Amino acid sequence: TASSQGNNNGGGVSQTINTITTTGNISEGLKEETSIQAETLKKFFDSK
Amino acid sequence: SVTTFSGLKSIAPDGFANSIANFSVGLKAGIDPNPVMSGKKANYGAVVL
Amino acid sequence: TYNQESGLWSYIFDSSLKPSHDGKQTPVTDNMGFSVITVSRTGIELNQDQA
Repeated sequence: TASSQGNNNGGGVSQTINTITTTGNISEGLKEETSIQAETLKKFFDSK
Repeated sequence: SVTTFSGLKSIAPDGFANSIANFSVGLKAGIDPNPVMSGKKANYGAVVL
Repeated sequence: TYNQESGLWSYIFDSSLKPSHDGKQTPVTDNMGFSVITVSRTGIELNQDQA
């Protein structure tokens, strides 16, 4: 019910996030040399 | 007779007597004017002495 | 200063900023003049082409 609060009306415009050639580069979370790839990706995600 | 701080010899040209304590000054950023590939955003760096 | 057209940083040194006296309390006499250091970028910058 009305306990959700926020805007009563508030229709309008939505826009996707900004992007650059670096966006989606995860090369430090990809590949392996010590462990299993999901675990180094988990370390790479935890600080981010 | 290994050389230590009390005996280290400075020839420091950059206006400091001492030749052991680092210093830094005038950090400044700037947008590269050099075009980047379309759908990527303008590059920027900074430098500091 | 940075200038966006040149993509170049100008570092201004003014020798009027030197102190009046030494640690031995000797008048400092090279307190006249100034100097400019120009910094530019070097290397392959991000997002030139797919590479």
